[PDB]
Amino acid sequence: GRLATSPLKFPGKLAIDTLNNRLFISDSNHNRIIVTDLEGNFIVQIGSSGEEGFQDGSFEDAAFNRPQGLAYNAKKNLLYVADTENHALREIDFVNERVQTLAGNGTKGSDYQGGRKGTKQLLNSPWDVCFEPVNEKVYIAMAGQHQIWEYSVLDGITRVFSGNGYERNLNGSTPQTTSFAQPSGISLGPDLKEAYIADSESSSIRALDLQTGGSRLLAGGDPYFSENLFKFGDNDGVGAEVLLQHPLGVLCANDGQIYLTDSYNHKIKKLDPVTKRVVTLAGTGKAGFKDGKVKGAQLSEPAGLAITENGRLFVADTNNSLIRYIDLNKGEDSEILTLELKGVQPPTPTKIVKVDSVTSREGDLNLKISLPDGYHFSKEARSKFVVDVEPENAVAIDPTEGTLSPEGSTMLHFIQSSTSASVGKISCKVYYCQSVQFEVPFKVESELSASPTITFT
Ligand code: NA
Repeated sequence: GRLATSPLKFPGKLAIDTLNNRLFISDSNHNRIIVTDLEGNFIVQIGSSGEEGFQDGSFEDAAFNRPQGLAYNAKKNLLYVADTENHALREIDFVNERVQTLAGNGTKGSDYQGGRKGTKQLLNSPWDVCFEPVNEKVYIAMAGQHQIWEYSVLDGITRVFSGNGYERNLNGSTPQTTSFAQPSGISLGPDLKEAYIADSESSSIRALDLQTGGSRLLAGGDPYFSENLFKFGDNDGVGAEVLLQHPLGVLCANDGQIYLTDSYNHKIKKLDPVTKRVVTLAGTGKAGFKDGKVKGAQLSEPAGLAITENGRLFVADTNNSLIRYIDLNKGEDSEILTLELKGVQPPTPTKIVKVDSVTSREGDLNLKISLPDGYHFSKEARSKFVVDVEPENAVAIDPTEGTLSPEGSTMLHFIQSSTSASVGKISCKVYYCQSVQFEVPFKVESELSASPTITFT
């Protein structure tokens, strides 16, 4: 059946180019973007090896790491990518067939304000993107920090747009009097005045004001206890009668109506943002795979949506690893069907290790390199390391070079020289019977000593 033959693995998100009839698939756990026509015929992929990585360049060289949201720039023929586990915003240029990084730098940030340019601005688990084509802004659902961010296409400034960073369903009128709760989907309204948000961990749909940074609650969740993350269930109705569970995807159609994936209830739902009425569109609520009449069909953790001008709604049916679609024009005779992918192959494939940032002024790095079963480190070729700090002298790292222990381990003492951020690079030549570079971000946020573990197998 369709499940056994799918070349996808947990596709999370979709975008569409309705002018040139292209579907963009975030094949998330294959670390690649697939481009097909609207009938599922393969056109091109970016990330054909399927390997996790963080690499700019040609379509042959580029690498992603569990990417999620996509947004298409019709004016420039570019695809924006929320490259979640690289904490980066990427750009796929179809004119020149190149990938480049717009913002973020591969390391998870803890910057709740931003305002830096391009790759000097760190991000935190960006999950979804949408492109506002008049003011040329990419809005980012920054799931890791419970915020919405704004990337300025014309100058690269990347900044917080809304949300104080606390996880709650709080709908104030200014960016610092709003909060989100794992926002994982974002879609612009027809007038480009609001963005609709899938606020996954409050189990609600919200509307963000693109002029003020304030937000309002449309349906789902607890309108009276902002801290309540347990107001979930599966109930159609109006406003506060509505229960959802962990919606990951949201889409605003040209007529202003909202489609959403009520992900943990295995349903597609329709929200009228004017009346706040939510009705089930497709799915019984039981996890599964069944095509046909929409009310009797089954999905499994659907998470992304895209729509054609003619009313064909595509769904990334994530846990089934399938793309499905519904023709909305059919009304109550609507059916959900599976996009049969054609010509889409499964993936056919110095190591870099991004390390979690070190937050203590002083401490020790516990470096351990593991081997597979059967292998052991060489004897007449001890594995040696060398240490460099990206701004020289920014961190004093006491053994700047040496040999690894018989277990492939070593301990390095460090102290940061100031209050600014830096990067330490530990380059290792390991002989077993490879070349691995650990990239360690450093920034001072505590005066207590830390002792992180740095690992590679
Ligand atoms: Na999507």
